[PDB]
Amino acid sequence: MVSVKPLPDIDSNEGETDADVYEVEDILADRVNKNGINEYYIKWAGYDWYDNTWEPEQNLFGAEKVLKKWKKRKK
Amino acid sequence: ARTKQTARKSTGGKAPRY
Repeated sequence: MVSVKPLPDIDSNEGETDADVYEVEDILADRVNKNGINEYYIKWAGYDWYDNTWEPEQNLFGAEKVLKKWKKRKK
Repeated sequence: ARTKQTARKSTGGKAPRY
């Protein structure tokens, strides 16, 4: 075998993470699984207008402001 | 810029079926 260590393949600098982050226009509705995962109907901006889909809260780590706003106004 | 929020979007997945 060869003995090599990992490289900094992932950037450590903060900047453009668009590849793993899309805009949250706002929440359109919500849902919860039986497995214990909560999901919301997100309108992702930056993408096509018809792209909106349900995503878990887990991906909404940045959209807590908008999500919690939703959950505040709607249960 | 417009002050707005963003989130991941799990872009990728596979349904385990045969």
